[PDB]
Amino acid sequence: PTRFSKTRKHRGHVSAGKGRVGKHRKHPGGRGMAGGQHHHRTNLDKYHPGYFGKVGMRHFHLLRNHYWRPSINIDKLWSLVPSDVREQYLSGQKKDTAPVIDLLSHGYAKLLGKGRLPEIPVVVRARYVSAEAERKVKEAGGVVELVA
Amino acid sequence: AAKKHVPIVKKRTKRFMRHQSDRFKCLDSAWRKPKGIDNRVRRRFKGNLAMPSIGYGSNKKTKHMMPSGHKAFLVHNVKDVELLLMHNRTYAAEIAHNVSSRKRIDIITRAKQLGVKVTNAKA
Amino acid sequence: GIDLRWKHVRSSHRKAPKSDNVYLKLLVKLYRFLARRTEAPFNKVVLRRLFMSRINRPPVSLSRIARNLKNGNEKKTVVVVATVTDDNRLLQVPKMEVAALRFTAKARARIEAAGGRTLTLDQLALEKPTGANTLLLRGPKNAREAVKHFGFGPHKHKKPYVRSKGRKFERARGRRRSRGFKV
Amino acid sequence: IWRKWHVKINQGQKRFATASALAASAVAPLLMARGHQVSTVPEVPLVVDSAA
Amino acid sequence: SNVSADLIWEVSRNYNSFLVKQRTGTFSRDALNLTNQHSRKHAGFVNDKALGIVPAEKGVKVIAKKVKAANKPASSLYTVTYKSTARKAYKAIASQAAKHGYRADLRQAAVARASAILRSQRPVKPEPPKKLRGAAARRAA
RNA sequence: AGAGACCGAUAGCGCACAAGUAGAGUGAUCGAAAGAUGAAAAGCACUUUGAAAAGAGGGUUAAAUAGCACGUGAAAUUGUUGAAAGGGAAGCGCUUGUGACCAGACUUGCGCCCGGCGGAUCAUCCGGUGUUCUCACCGGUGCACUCCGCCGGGCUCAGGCCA
RNA sequence: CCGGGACCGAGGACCGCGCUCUGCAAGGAUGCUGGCGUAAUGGUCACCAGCGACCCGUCUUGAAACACGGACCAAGGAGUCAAGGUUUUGCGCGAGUGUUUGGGUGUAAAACCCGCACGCGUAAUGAAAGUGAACGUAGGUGAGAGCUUCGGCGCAUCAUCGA
RNA sequence: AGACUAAUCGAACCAUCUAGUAGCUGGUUACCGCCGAAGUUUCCCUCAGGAUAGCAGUGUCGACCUUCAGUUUUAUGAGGU
RNA sequence: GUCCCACCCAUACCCCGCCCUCAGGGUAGAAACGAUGCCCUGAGGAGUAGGCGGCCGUGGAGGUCAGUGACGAAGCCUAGG
Ligand SMILES: [Mg+2]
Ligand SMILES: [Mg+2]
Ligand SMILES: [Mg+2]
Ligand SMILES: [Mg+2]
Ligand SMILES: [Mg+2]
Ligand SMILES: [Mg+2]
Ligand SMILES: [Mg+2]
Ligand SMILES: [Mg+2]
Ligand SMILES: [Mg+2]
Ligand SMILES: [Mg+2]
Ligand SMILES: [Mg+2]
Ligand SMILES: [Mg+2]
Ligand SMILES: [Mg+2]
Ligand SMILES: [Mg+2]
Ligand SMILES: [Mg+2]
Ligand SMILES: [Mg+2]
Ligand SMILES: [Mg+2]
Ligand SMILES: [Mg+2]
Ligand SMILES: [Mg+2]
Ligand SMILES: [Mg+2]
Ligand SMILES: [Mg+2]
Ligand SMILES: [Mg+2]
Ligand SMILES: [Mg+2]
Ligand SMILES: [Mg+2]
Ligand SMILES: [Mg+2]
Ligand SMILES: [Mg+2]
Ligand SMILES: [Mg+2]
Ligand SMILES: [Mg+2]
Ligand SMILES: [Mg+2]
Ligand SMILES: [Mg+2]
Ligand SMILES: [Mg+2]
Ligand SMILES: [Mg+2]
Ligand SMILES: [Mg+2]
Ligand SMILES: [Mg+2]
Ligand SMILES: [Mg+2]
Ligand SMILES: [Mg+2]
Ligand SMILES: [Mg+2]
Ligand SMILES: [Mg+2]
Ligand SMILES: [Mg+2]
Ligand SMILES: [Mg+2]
Ligand SMILES: [Mg+2]
Ligand SMILES: [Mg+2]
Ligand SMILES: [Mg+2]
Ligand SMILES: [Mg+2]
Ligand SMILES: [Mg+2]
Ligand SMILES: [Mg+2]
Ligand SMILES: [Mg+2]
Ligand SMILES: [Mg+2]
Ligand SMILES: [Mg+2]
Ligand SMILES: [Mg+2]
Ligand SMILES: [Mg+2]
Ligand SMILES: [Mg+2]
Repeated sequence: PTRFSKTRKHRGHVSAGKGRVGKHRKHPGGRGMAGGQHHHRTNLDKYHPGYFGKVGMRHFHLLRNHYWRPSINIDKLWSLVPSDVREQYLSGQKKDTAPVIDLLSHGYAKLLGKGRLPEIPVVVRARYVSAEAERKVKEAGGVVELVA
Repeated sequence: AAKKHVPIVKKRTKRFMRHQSDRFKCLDSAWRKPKGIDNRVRRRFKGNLAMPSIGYGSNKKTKHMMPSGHKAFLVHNVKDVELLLMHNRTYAAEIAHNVSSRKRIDIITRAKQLGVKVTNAKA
Repeated sequence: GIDLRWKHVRSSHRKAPKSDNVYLKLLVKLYRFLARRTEAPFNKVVLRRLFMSRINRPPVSLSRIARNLKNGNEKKTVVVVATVTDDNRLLQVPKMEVAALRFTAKARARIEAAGGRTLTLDQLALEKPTGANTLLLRGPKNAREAVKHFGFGPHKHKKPYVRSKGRKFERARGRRRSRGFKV
Repeated sequence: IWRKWHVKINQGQKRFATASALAASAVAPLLMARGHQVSTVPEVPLVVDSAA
Repeated sequence: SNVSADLIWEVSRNYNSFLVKQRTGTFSRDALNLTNQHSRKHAGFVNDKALGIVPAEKGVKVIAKKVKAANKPASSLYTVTYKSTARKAYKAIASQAAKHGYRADLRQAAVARASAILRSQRPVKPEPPKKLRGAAARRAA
């Protein structure tokens, strides 16, 4: 809102807070990113190291769908189970059944191994799996199976 | 009669006239702070107009108090003047300028009943 | 003249909440009275934290509470002047009594399902007016995306302001020796 | 014309505000302080039989 | 509960329909407000226990809030008219305000309001004729 | 065709009006200013002075200082009247003085004795309601060494300005 | 230890230090008296008088400047809006969050309701292929508010050695 | 003769692009309160301009920790005016 | 030229009153409070460029004041407050 702005407070004061010596001219220093390798080099080097130059190779017609593989950690693996069934498993009212989790159905392609796992068998169907995640599932007593 | 109060001191009665408003008709006499770089009034040269300051502020006990010791309360009707029922020794009713003559008479009668001073009763 | 370096120096701490929450105002009145009329430093700390902005009151998770409940703190009442959130990574919530400014729905539900207890700060003032047997907890103040950008400069390993991440965004000339110099 | 005429409000905040206003509607002092003539109203959450 | 006198004061402290603010002071035209001042002490419409005094045809009429009927405004006021004697009205109002702990802090204000109303109900004396000082010479001709 | 947290005659389209008009330019083109009497013209009959324009009376109207130079009618600038100052500027600040003109304050209010007048509650008790459940109200009683009000006298207290 | 003079009287039941202790000059002025009760005090305006007082704005090291703009007055007249970004306030929900592209509905541009996808966040790193986060009660040391059964438990955060 | 081409000529007039750009000149509209500078560092076709650091304000937060200091004393180094 | 005495006055110093700012305290088994209030105490006050805070004023919108008004709204003038 205009009534909360500082221009209202600058009414009656010549130069509107822009100074008398420097006068708020049009574009001192240039427009946009002018002088990146010149008078603005000090800023462009203090911040944004690496602004200029090329690194790496090109990929013509990159289709982002080729690289779709969202990952989930084993610490949040059990959060994919519905809360009531998850509580039943964690408290131990099954111990004769195992949950089969479809990471692709939940929207994930790779299983990573960040967290810990409770000592409960569980079958995990994933496109990809990390070595640590696989090891941790096996030690918990389950198995991971590749499904594409 | 108003409540007992300390004597009213104003610290100043003049109006703080705007600089050069006495010489230029385009300038209203209402105070304006001079922002000029060379302004003698702003720089506080001897023998010049004084600028208003918080040091001129009136005593907190007697602020907003007319010489009789009452504070003005603007009233537009009898119900407005009845708000001063418990304040006839501290507040005086001032009838609004746009009040008709009959309503003014009614307000004056009610204020007389309540013992409330009216600043502009005569008409 | 008096020759002073400093004059009219204002206090640099908050004296009241900038919030207009009526219930927060009532809570502040209650804890103002408590801090004035009690010797407990707990009440003064709580009163000062009631003034704080949201970034000065980072959330505390159930897992963070569980970490501090260990080593002889299981029977203490947890006091957090902030929001208490849930943690999926914590599968078993220990039994706990927590008084907080507010709880998320999942955190409150899990605390109650684990046999615990949830309190407001006025309830805490009622049961423990001096903060006896309390464990006062704060969330991670610096765990914030904006803080990662603070103090950016050469050889400081802070996060730059970039529109995207990739090989073409701030990774050449100033970041590797193959492009002149590194930082 | 491309001034921002409309304001996007979170639906959760809209529902809180509505619930808070409904709760305030059940407080007799608030009705009088908002200027309603409720001195003759029999009960503040005034409920009339739907048969009427 | 979510509602209390303190909560109502919190939500009605800065503005309400009874407020009359101007330079030199802010008053309240609330019917349950002795002294007509704006404050938690006297904002009777927010408090569970409150008193109000209005002029009657010959005495005063006193209304008090009934705590059990806070949600039933049509039966929320205990009303009594005192038209016998000023001193008896003062005694009854002071008892009403202080004997049973029903707003003992309003005892002085209620007695003063009753006194002011009864004083206003007296016949007014005619004003003395206004003398002239500078207009005297010009109007004597 | 319907609307607006828009503008309100220097604004809003250049144009609220005989406006893309009047006018300028060889031409392409350029391109204004300009709304409001009153409810109703009832838009001033008639007399008089004047060559006339008009004036003075008179009339209409709620109103003519609303009279087609028309609602209101600011400032710059001007005329008359009244007051004042002025030996090569004036204005202005602090402070008195003179002259002119004024706003307030006051002219009472509290109590206590002694008389007069009027009234009917003044305590207490009984009943009925209300309510904060002990505090009141309404009826009945009271019935004059009570209570209330108004006059007259005396006394007390306070209350304006300068000392 | 005695005089002579000036300016001032803030506060408003008691409370305290005390003294020369029926009281007091001890945590801030009372007592007595007079004149007037009105333009008398007081305010405003005009003028004379004493002292003081360069023309504003601006650029500038420096302006009263022989620096520029300003004859006067009225009205108009200059840090806005949009997108994107950032930090800090206030809110809601919170490992999630965002109804309003759209659909349903309506007292019809409002309000109300719905969900698939999607964006951001939840995982980084490398040019890339790719790989992808617990030895420890999610570690040890020094601090550290606050609690403590008084033995230590140790938030945030900082420094440090590790994983 | 750079003369003339409708009072216009070292490139006419009209409309539009166009509110062209300007590190340059001018201006930039109520009051009070508190704090309060710089003309210096480095880089720039930089020298009437920028960025950068410094000086300044505001908002906080932390145990405001028993520390901090344009100062003296004591002990102990350096210097080449 | 040197020495001595008394005296004159700055917005400086000292004492007092008041304004504001800043700081430190008190105030609920509430007879209670524009608790954003009130009460007590101490210190301080220059300011261009500039920053921040609080307030005054204008056109329009929602709510409210059972607001004002042809028995006179708005506007305008005013050596009247
Ligand atoms: Mg300035
Ligand atoms: Mg300028
Ligand atoms: Mg320069
Ligand atoms: Mg500049
Ligand atoms: Mg004044
Ligand atoms: Mg200068
Ligand atoms: Mg000083
Ligand atoms: Mg280095
Ligand atoms: Mg090479
Ligand atoms: Mg190369
Ligand atoms: Mg026009
Ligand atoms: Mg015109
Ligand atoms: Mg035009
Ligand atoms: Mg032509
Ligand atoms: Mg006209
Ligand atoms: Mg006539
Ligand atoms: Mg007229
Ligand atoms: Mg007229
Ligand atoms: Mg006219
Ligand atoms: Mg004129
Ligand atoms: Mg002169
Ligand atoms: Mg004089
Ligand atoms: Mg009876
Ligand atoms: Mg005089
Ligand atoms: Mg003079
Ligand atoms: Mg001179
Ligand atoms: Mg020069
Ligand atoms: Mg100058
Ligand atoms: Mg010269
Ligand atoms: Mg120059
Ligand atoms: Mg020039
Ligand atoms: Mg000129
Ligand atoms: Mg205009
Ligand atoms: Mg203007
Ligand atoms: Mg933005
Ligand atoms: Mg999502
Ligand atoms: Mg990758
Ligand atoms: Mg400690
Ligand atoms: Mg030649
Ligand atoms: Mg031509
Ligand atoms: Mg020619
Ligand atoms: Mg040509
Ligand atoms: Mg052209
Ligand atoms: Mg300063
Ligand atoms: Mg170069
Ligand atoms: Mg220059
Ligand atoms: Mg040498
Ligand atoms: Mg040398
Ligand atoms: Mg001072
Ligand atoms: Mg200052
Ligand atoms: Mg507008
Ligand atoms: Mg009028």
